[PDB]
Amino acid sequence: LNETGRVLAVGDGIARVFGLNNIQAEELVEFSSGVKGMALNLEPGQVGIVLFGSDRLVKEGELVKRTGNIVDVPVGPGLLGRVVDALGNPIDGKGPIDAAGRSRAQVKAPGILPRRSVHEPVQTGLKAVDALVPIGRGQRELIIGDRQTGKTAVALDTILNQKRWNNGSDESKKLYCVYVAVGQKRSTVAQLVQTLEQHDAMKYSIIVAATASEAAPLQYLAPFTAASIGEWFRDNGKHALIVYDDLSKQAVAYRQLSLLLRRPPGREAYPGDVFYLHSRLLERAAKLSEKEGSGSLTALPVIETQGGDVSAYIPTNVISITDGQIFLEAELFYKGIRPAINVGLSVSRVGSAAQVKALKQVAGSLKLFLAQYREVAAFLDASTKQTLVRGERLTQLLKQNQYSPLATEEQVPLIYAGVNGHLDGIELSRIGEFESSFLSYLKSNHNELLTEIREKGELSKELLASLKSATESFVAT
Amino acid sequence: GEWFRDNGKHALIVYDDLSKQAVAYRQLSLLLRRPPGREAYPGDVFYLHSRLLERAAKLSEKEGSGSLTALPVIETQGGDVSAYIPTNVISITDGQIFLEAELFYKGIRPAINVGLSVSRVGSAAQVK
Amino acid sequence: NLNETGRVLAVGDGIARVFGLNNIQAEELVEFSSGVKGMALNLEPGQVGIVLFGSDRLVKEGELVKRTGNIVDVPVGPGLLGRVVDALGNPIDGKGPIDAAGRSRAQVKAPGILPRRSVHEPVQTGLKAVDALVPIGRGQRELIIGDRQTGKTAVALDTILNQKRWNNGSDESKKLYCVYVAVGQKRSTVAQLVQTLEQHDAMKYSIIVAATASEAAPLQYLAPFTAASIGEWFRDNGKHALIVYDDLSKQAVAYRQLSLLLRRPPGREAYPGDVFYLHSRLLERAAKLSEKEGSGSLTALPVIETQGGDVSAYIPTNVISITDGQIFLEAELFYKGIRPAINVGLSVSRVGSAAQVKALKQVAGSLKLFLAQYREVAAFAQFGSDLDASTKQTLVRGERLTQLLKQNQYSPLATEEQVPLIYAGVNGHLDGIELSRIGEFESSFLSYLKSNHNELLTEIREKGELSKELLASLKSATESFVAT
Amino acid sequence: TPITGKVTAVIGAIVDVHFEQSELPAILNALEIKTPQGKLVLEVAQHLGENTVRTIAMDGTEGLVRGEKVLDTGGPISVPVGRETLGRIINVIGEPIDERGPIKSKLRKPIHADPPSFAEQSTSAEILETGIKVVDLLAPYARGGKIGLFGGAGVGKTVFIQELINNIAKAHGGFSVFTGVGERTREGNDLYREMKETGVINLEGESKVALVFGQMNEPPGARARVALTGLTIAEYFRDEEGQDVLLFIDNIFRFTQAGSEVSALLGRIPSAVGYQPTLATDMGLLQERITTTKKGSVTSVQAVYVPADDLTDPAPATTFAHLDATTVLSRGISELGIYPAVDPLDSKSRLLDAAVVGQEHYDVASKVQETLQTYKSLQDIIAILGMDELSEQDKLTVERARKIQRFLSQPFAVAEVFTGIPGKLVRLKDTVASFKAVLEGKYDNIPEHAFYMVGGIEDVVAKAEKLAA
Amino acid sequence: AEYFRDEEGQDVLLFIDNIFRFTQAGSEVSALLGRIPSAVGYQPTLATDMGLLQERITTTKKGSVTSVQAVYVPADDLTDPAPATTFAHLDATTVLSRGISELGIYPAVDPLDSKSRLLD
Amino acid sequence: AEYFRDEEGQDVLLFIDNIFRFTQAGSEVSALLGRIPSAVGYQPTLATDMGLLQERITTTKKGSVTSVQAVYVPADDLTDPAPATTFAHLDATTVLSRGISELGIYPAVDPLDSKSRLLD
Amino acid sequence: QGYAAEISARRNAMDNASKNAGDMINRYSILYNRTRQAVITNELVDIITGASS
Ligand SMILES: Nc1ncnc2c1ncn2[C@@H]1O[C@H](COP(=O)(O)OP(=O)(O)OP(=O)(O)O)[C@@H](O)[C@H]1O
Ligand SMILES: Nc1ncnc2c1ncn2[C@@H]1O[C@H](COP(=O)(O)OP(=O)(O)OP(=O)(O)O)[C@@H](O)[C@H]1O
Ligand SMILES: Nc1ncnc2c1ncn2[C@@H]1O[C@H](COP(=O)(O)OP(=O)(O)OP(=O)(O)O)[C@@H](O)[C@H]1O
Ligand SMILES: [Mg+2]
Ligand SMILES: [Mg+2]
Ligand SMILES: [Mg+2]
Repeated sequence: LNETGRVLAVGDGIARVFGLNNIQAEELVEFSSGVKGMALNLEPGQVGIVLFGSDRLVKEGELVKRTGNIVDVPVGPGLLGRVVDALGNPIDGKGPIDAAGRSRAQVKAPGILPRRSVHEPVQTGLKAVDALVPIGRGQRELIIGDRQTGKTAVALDTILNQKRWNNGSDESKKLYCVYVAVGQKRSTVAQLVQTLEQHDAMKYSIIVAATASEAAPLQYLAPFTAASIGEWFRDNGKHALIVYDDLSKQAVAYRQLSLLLRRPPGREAYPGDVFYLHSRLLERAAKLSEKEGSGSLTALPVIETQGGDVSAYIPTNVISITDGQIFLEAELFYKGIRPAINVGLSVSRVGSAAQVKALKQVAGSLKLFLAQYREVAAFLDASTKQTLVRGERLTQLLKQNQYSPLATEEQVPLIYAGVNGHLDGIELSRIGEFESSFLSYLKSNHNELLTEIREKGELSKELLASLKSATESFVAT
Repeated sequence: GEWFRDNGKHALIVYDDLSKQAVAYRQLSLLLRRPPGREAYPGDVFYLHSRLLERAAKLSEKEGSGSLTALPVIETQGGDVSAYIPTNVISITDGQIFLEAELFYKGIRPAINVGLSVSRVGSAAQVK
Repeated sequence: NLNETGRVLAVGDGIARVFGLNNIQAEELVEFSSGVKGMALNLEPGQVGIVLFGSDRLVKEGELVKRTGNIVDVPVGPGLLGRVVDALGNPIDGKGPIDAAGRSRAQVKAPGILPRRSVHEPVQTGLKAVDALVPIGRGQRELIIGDRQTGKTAVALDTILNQKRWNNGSDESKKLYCVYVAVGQKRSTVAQLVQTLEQHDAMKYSIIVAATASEAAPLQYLAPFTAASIGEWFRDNGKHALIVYDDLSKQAVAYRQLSLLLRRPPGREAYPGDVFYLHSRLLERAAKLSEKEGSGSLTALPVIETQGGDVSAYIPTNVISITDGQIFLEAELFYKGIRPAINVGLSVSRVGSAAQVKALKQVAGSLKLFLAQYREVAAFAQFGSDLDASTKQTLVRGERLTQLLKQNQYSPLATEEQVPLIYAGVNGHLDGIELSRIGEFESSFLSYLKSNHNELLTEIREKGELSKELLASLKSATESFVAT
Repeated sequence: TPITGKVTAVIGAIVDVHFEQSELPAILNALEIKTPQGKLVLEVAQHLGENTVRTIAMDGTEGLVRGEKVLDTGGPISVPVGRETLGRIINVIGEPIDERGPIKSKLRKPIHADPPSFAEQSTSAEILETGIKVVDLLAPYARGGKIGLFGGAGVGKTVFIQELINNIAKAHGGFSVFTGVGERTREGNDLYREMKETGVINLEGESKVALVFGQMNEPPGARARVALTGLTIAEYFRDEEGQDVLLFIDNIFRFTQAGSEVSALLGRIPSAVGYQPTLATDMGLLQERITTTKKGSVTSVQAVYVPADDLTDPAPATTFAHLDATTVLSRGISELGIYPAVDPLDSKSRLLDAAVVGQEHYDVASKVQETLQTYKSLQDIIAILGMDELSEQDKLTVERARKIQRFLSQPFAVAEVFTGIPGKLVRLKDTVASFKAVLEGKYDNIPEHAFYMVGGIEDVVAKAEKLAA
Repeated sequence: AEYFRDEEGQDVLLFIDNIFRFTQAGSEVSALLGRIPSAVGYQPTLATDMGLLQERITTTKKGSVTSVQAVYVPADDLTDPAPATTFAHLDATTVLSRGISELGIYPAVDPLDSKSRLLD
Repeated sequence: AEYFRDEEGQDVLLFIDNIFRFTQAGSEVSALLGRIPSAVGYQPTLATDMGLLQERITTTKKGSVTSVQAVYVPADDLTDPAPATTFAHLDATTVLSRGISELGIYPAVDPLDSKSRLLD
Repeated sequence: QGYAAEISARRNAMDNASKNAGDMINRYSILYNRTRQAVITNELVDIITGASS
């Protein structure tokens, strides 16, 4: 029984194995029915396996074979455009995966010295995010909010936006994407995949799925294996994005797994280890230095609150890890502000270095302006009236429609007009109309402006004055 | 009561009160080292009151003709119908005669809280 | 042989299971071969659960253990005055050995029903609010309860500092020796306490017992009982003494740790079932002994911290149930400038006016009623509605009285100085001054009486009661002074 | 010959070893396992009997096999100490992680030690002028004292510590030690960059800050012992080199949290809300070593995380007992846009007494707190009925209280990324004068917004002359 | 009290202070006796221990015992399982109230919550 | 309904009344098996226990099983773990109101509280 | 005229009072449900800790 064992007992997803003298901790084991498990507890005389599948598949007295490898997952370009479950089996129905290698599920996060401060943008194509709470490549940016508030919409629009660069040859500007479905309905993942295939985005993204019926260990394991999948891009000098949708359901699955091991419950019945779960998951997102090849892996972890309770245990623990949060409030999603970004609670601790200088210029101090608008709205005085008109029309200006990501070259003129005051000439209800006309105008009259903004990324006084004069030449009619 | 029910006669059984009986079952369960649950009750306390209370019936004209009415009594703490045993019994029963002490002080005796009291089935039986 | 000695089975987290020691008594003391000492708390059919008075790093499996033959005890005598000692009575101030009149067991039976006497004489604290509204009698137990940083230690320390007016005197029946028990505090806090007691030159008559946070859980547990034993020698020899426990909540925490690491079944909030027994057997040792038993008394002031103001918690509930009187410090009142922050509504002294000095009892009689009326009328007025002038009078006088109780830290006032102030508050002739300048009045009024009316102060002190002549004299003096 | 044994069990971060000989390792000794990726260090936690010893792993336990050899080092985890430690980054085990090569120290000392005795404690009062208005006014810090920054998730603790370093660490003549306990790695990298920019570190010359980091990705045992490693460096500077010392810790709550993580695996009955039974005494053993002594002065700033924003949680609750000055940061105040979000009433300090700061400063601070507490009391009435229902005195007090609340905000230079306001550093005497003036009603007229994010009263006047345009 | 009732034939007054302590004491041993703690930490046997105590006190045909017994109410919460279980055994309830005492009104009996069998 | 879908192709309606009692029965079964309870005393493996039921209700190449499930929410609390885990799966909600029935509206579906994922 | 304006202003004030009181009722209803769940969980953890003896 040095390289093999036999099962003593099975129950509630936990199996006890006699033998397996030479098994490593966290090693993978294969049961006689083909289902697989992780060697979690190495007690004297017995091993505690946790099952990556329905426990019906294992019965007492069956033999268990050692795999000889720590829990691992395939990695490489071949996963691109596929759908895989945890442990990386292809579930899309196409042929077997082609892999550049295999990597352990829980490789340690990179340390201090390898990293650089995050100085490149992830262009989401969403006006509110790109302007007020930007995301830098290698950042970890929480997306937090209540049920049905557009969280997946925000992450998915970010994924969809990259098509304008991913078609090029410039690997330094591309951004590959991994999306990790944990606890989601299988139909929801299928429909999301269909959406990605309709917008032609699938060819540069990977979907990792641990659907709602999957055994708890797979839901626990999915984010780690997906992080391993993204780390290959990180480590070979390419740029990756990883969305976790969502870490709350991973926390619930881990709670299940821990309690069935009868480890004592903690605050809110979560185990005391629950911080370490998300911490060692998320710290793997990083940008490496020029010595390491400048790679990065941008994380967008999703969290589902109850009643906007950002003070809950799991939300606070995640916020303690991520560099900032984008808070979506139901009270604004109802009454029609979408994507309903609450700018009061949203912050980006490494954001202001990521923005392209043009957008930072035109968006100057908007994060303070819209916090002052909050003070005005909470309670006419002509000054407060001026700021109130600006606030209402600016919030209208930030609204955006699903699956219509603006390029930054087109975002810049809009925020320019809104901030420098021309939109006082247009009644608010027509602002959306305004945009659809204005941009078309700029796309057919003096495209020079968009070309300069696209290539240079910063506005000289010549560009600044040109944009003033052209926006005046529009707003007059 | 079931003897009368089964032999074609009508009977009415008053359980006074089921919360104290639940406490007794809690004593037995904890001293038998059975797994606890919410408020240290065994999980089976819904099954306990359900198995009791579903015995009240109006049998069809084929199976004799009798009936067994039941009037279980429950003591709330501070009006907390949200409590566990009150929740279970409120779920199992067909309705609710509710009594509020504030009315009892006002001289409104026997203090039926008309608003919260409901009878789903009884309105079909009321005398014309 | 395994009768007088034992062999360590397993050790960790400060607990050592030992084999043998067949003859050892429960709660007995033992010495490990490595020199660390321990206390036996679990006797089981083949194991002894010994808890270590030190770091377990110096104990090793298979080590030998020697029975001491002594249940835990501490030195007692007059030589401990002016010293700092750890839980087991060893000096830690470093000022040399300690002289002892004897030794006493850590835990002892409280005095019974027969030997006791009525709570008969005052503990003058020097705080206007406490001495006027909620007096403490010698032999009483007074829980001081409130949240973090609310002045609890300040109140107890003022009570200690005030005794210098008598402890320097000749009459030992008037003195009061102070024992202070620091449990779970950082050492530098104790260092500042001793520095304060030396700056005021107070600790000629004080004993400091310290079990600081780093010291193992058994010592933090054991400290209050040993300090009680240290005070009981004063009690039994006819000398009045007062113990401050700062604070018993951390002792309860220490016992929770200790019992859990012995793997005894937990109770509510993971405290062991005995957690009520722990404080009750501690606090019943305070007593005023009858004339047959030497008339000495031991008073207790147990401090308690309520998390988030939750007076309903388990340990607060137990200590409230045990002690005779309760003093509640409210965080909110502290910021309003009502400092000390005594919540006079919740606070009560169950010994009552029998313990108060009779002059202060005479003048303070209606103060409590004034404040009780104020608590209603001010709450009504807070809603913004107006009311008849009678409610306005109650409001005004209550506002002045509440402003009158505020007091500077480390400045205790003798009853000869409290009496004029409370007289002016209750009788009137102190309700006309502007609220902001009452502090100017209170400071000046005494400074006036100490020169222009010295005889009245002398009589208020020495005869302790106010005749009609003295009440008329103070009426005249108040009317005369306030007109200025 | 070396004392060697074999692994018998592995569960999470806990590894049990069994020795054929009777020469068992002492508790807290370090053991080595030659895992191919670099030797793993175990720390003995308990003796289980049957010559079995239970240990905490300082690194990932993956790849361990039952029956692997283990060797006793013969002492506790020993870390380098000395002037050579400055300008370097070291791991919990004491190994360099800045890749600049071995630390050439003449001495190496254990991380576990006894706190200094009562005869060695020294007490003195001296305010450390931080340059931050709310701290310098309502909860002054003290040289040689222990300072705590309580706060929830994402409420400004780290920016606060960075501002304190930016102001104090360059002016202070003694050495500094930063001990990142469970902080995010990017924060440590940014700190290293900033300190190289501000000249506090120089690889081609002298340096006067030492760095110890065990980041939140580390397994729980390392996040436990890294704080003690930093304390060891600070102690060596304090006692042997005789220097004044600064000791920054972010975040010390993690030390308690790590304990709970291992506690269940150690075989203990859990305490309230799942914390380890030893929480109070373990925290005490860690925390009492940070003190000042007659040999030298240590000034320590400790960020304290607050789970679920609950200040009553056993860890913060037991942490309050160990600090001279504490400044609670509130999410509620931050959400109002007030930064640094210090709660002006919940913060407290031992130094705020008339004997220390003089009567004027104490009186001004007392009046400020009176006003803010009055404002807090009226919140229900103001919310429900609106401000028009207030009595005239109370309405004036509410206006003044709102102006005071916004006046206490301050733009830190470290926060320029977010404020768009170049940072301002405000002197103590100027702060007292500015608030004294406002309490006297001298600036009733100018609006509420004029006081927001401005340093000193005259800056308020200038911002008023800006808003009047 | 029982011996006076059943042999001496006299009427008896039996005063008890404080019967909460009887419940509370039973809790403290309960943990050490190896019982699982009940709701909010009371012993499982709370109801039947209360009964085995209380139901001995009664006016048999042989004599009369009149019992006045004090009940401590933790945190003033009348719904706490100990007072709540004690109510079932009482003919008259003299509920004293925090509020009435705070008004300066003694003996602080709640005129509404206090009730008696004989008010008929 | 699974047989109808997979072997005859009809679109089938699987009505369930009441799903909360499914969750509650799962909780009781969990407790009797000796499992440590989750938050507010519900079972562990609540999410996956629900998922094994709900995931099977879906469309395929042949047909679909649609499910109309009656939901009871305790204490009117939409945040309780059972209602939350149930809402996580729902595609639409239909809210009937006593007040709307009093207005003579019939079948008394509240048109504004009722909401659908597919109103798109 | 003053009387008419005063009664109209009273209607306005009480309407705003009811609105804000409703908002606070919402907030404290959410807080109450949250606290109830927390109380149940924490009261159950003690029982689980005891049973694991
Ligand atoms: N910008 C937008 N404009 C219009 N509709 C939008 C927008 N963003 C999201 N929606 C709609 O909002 C609804 C919820 O969106 P989405 O599925 O992204 O939410 P979610 O927070 O991820 O949900 P869940 O909690 O169910 O996972 C969908 O109808 C989506 O179409
Ligand atoms: N009457 C008073 N006037 C002014 N300041 C006071 C007064 N009483 C206490 N303080 C101050 O209040 C703060 C807290 O006082 P104290 O040390 O007595 O509190 P404590 O409740 O015992 O604290 P802890 O919980 O830290 O042990 C200290 O600054 C003390 O100087
Ligand atoms: N002076 C300031 N002005 C403006 N914003 C500030 C200021 N100080 C802090 N902040 C805001 O505080 C937010 C969080 O700061 P910080 O990273 O220090 O938080 P923290 O409480 O230490 O959080 P964590 O637990 O995640 O480490 C930053 O986004 C920054 O916007
Ligand atoms: Mg979604
Ligand atoms: Mg104190
Ligand atoms: Mg921080």
